[PDB]
Amino acid sequence: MFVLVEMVDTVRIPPWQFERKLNDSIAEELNKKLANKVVYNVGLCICLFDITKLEDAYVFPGDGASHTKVHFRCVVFHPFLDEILIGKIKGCSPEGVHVSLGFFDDILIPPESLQQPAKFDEAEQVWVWEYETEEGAHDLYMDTGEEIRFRVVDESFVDTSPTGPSSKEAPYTLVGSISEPGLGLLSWW
Amino acid sequence: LKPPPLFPDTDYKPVPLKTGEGEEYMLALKQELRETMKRMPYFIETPEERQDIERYSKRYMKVYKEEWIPDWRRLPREMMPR
Amino acid sequence: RSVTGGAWYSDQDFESEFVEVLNQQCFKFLQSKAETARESKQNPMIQRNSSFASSHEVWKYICELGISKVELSMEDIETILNTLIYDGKVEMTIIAAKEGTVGSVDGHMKLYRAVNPIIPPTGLVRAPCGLCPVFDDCHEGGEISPSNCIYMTEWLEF
Amino acid sequence: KEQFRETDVAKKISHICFGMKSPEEMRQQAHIQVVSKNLYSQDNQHAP
Amino acid sequence: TQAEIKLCSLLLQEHFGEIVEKIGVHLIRTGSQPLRVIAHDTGTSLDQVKKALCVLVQHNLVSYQVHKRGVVEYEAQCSRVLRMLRYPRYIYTTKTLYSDTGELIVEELLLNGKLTMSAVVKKVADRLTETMEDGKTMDYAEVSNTFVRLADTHFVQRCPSVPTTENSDPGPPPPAPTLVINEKDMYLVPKLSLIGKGKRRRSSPIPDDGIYWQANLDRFHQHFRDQAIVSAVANRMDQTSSEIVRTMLRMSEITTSSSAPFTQPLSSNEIFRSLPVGYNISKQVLDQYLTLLADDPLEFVGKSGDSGGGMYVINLHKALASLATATLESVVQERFGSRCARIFRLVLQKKHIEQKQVEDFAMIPAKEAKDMLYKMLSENFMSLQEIPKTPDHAPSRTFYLYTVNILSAARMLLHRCYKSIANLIERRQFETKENKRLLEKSQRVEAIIASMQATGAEEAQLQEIEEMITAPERQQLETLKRNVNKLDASEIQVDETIFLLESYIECTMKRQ
Ligand code: SF4
Repeated sequence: MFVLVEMVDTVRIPPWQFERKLNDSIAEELNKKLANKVVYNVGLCICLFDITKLEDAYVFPGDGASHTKVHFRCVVFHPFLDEILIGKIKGCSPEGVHVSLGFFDDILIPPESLQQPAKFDEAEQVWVWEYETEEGAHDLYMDTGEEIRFRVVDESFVDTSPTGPSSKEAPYTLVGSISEPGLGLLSWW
Repeated sequence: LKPPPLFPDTDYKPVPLKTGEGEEYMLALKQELRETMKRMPYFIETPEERQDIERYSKRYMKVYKEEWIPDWRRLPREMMPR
Repeated sequence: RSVTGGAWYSDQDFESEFVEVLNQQCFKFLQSKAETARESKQNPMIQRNSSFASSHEVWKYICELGISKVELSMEDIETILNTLIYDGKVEMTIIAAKEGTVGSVDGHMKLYRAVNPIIPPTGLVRAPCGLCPVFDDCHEGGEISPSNCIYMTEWLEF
Repeated sequence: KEQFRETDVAKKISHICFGMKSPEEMRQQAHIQVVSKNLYSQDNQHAP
Repeated sequence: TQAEIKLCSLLLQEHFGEIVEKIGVHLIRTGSQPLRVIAHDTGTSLDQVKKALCVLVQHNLVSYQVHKRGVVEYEAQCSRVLRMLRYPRYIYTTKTLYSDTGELIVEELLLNGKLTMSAVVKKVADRLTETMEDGKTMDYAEVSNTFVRLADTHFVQRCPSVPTTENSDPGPPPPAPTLVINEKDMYLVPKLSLIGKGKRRRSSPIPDDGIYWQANLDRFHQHFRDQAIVSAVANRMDQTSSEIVRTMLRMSEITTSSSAPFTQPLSSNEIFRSLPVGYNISKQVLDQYLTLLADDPLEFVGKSGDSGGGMYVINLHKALASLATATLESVVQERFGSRCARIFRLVLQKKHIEQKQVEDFAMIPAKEAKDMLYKMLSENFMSLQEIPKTPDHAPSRTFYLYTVNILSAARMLLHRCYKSIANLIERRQFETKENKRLLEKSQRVEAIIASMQATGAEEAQLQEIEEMITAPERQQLETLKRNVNKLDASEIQVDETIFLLESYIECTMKRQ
């Protein structure tokens, strides 16, 4: 699921920094600026991988800082479709089961993905399972459970940019699949 | 004070359309025509781009077609598609 | 041109309803006579001669049925007939005052007898855009953006 | 966790391109259509 | 010409696609220029520009010309991009004049743009195989017969050909092959004898090499002009008279030029011998019809001589002036009522008049005409000429004499129609793209239902598939479809107008 992407940016180093060697300061500043945030075309950023090249460090008039342009590589969470994944549950819903990878949580298993036999619960939100001969419609999925196996089947970016003159859902969502044998709770197999 | 609404009403109205078997055939022919423009080389779409991964399915579903060439004696010798 | 206005100026309106209904009556009656001519297709020379609806005879047809009790003799009738001769209800067949009854009086047969609408309506008129009072405006992305022309919206509905 | 956005949009002028405004754009820029000749409300509040 | 440029963009998008639209619009915007600057301006890969130009010249959309300093210039004509709208009409009248084989010939010819006889007849036969079944077959013989008949009757006209290399400019070739057009063989079909039974989609060297062909657009325009004239005549007097005028047009066409104001001389004797045997008409009856037609006060036809007893010549320029005038009356009447057309025509026939005369002579009440003339004047359908009373041309010292400039009038309607078709096209595209989600949702399940039907799968899918939300939306899909159909019918009728409006602005101009 992890992917590596190349980037470029301009970094301002405020003047009391000048003691420490530059490369370290730019690395810190980029991690500060970009870490733990999501880009509209490449997903969720983890941290920078390395810095490839550095231009000259100008000083613009009217300011003490030094501006530098940077070429750098950053590792980003961007799972592609049909990847097999293991992840804890985080909550049931009528429209599906929410799953969590710990650092990320916007995974939904819709009921169409669930196995045919089980369609709804006894009015309790904890999703139940059913099966033909054994498992007489009594297994159910705990809201955390184990790291169930599932395979991604859909994804989307949704924009959240401001609209109109100035003066909560995450911009990324995934859909998983559970139907195929060997998936779900490990105890089943 | 209030300016008029963006659509002021008009007393006259557009005259009823003429219809008939010939006109129906014109309409159907126009539709059929629209369909034809989507199934020959002259319908230049953007060349396919941006594969995600080395999906094993790539072996089978790949679209196969001969390279379109016009007869070259009618055109300048400058724009060969190779 | 005061109280006179042509004696049709009764009610100080040109008596619009009466002038228009009188013109419609003349038109329909001369249609009837030209229709006798057309139904007979009389030896075409005489077909068009009978399609010369004699407007002295029209003048005598319009004094009666109680229509033109008001001033009628030539002048006032001739001029209202002429009000009908200023459009596509008519076309030149007067041949001066000497051929026909005083030129069939201003040519009140001329081509009332027919001149069928040279051509039918026009797609332009039979379409919203062309009929839209507010033209111009309607710009790709704007208030009257053609993507809402209620005229169309309606023409679409109907 | 929210969509990243750049914080500094600062820039520098490089050219002035003079030109003309046609009716469509002139309407598109404007907010309202002034239609009344008068300056203030009849009441003593004198609100425009 | 901006509306027109919008039409070009729309029809390039609809026929060919984005990149082709982009190149075509930029070229029709900038004029004849060499390739390198086009590639620079567009900024795309020269491969795309090259491929698009090859496709465009294949359909004869664009044209390339050798130029000074050895560079090659590429150019397009705006008129040519305004023709595919007429292709339905072309196919209809050809199906009217020829069986479905001629229809297929013409369809293939226009869709390909240029093709030779052998391959077109082969492709027509192949595409006809699915039009007859139960062991029925066909040979290239009948298709060749229809093709040669079409070519003889001038609907089919030969494309240009190269000059011979070993005859002219031996050695390295020039930048462009500089094709030349030959007129004597324009209707001369080459010869073949091959015949082949078409393959019925069972899924299990050229004698006419280089002899390409393309439909004769001018013949179709002339033929349409003839049909319009006949239709005017049929409505004018009678079906018999139009059958007569359809006659004088027949012997006129084979020898008359399309551009002259007047046809070649015709005699009633040759009209009569050409007159159908199925009509019970005598020579004297024809002579009477011709004399009274020539006596028509709209001067549809004139005498112009006495050769052969009956001698008559149709007046093209004057008629089209009448054709156009009438449609001007038409647009006025509906959009402004009969009384308004009553005044407009009055002002036309009275070359110079004033309002008080109009009210007196148009039976219009005061305070009802004045505003209406102002409306016509505001709309520029009426042009004020304004002779003065004094040289300062002060409004207090002038007469408001009205005047009509028919040629200018037509031009704005052309502009109107251009915007009109543009706005229809956009709305249809807008409707298509908004409903595309439900369209594809329906199409996938229709494909699922149509799939594996012959494989013998169980019938427990017709109702099960239908259980979804699409079913109570089919009536909305039908509403969509009729809206599209109904927009298209509107487009169609507008083209029929365009033909007459364009026919006049062409005929009224001398192009000197
Ligand atoms: S407002 Fe709409 S209907 Fe009127 S002219 Fe403009 S596009 Fe056509």
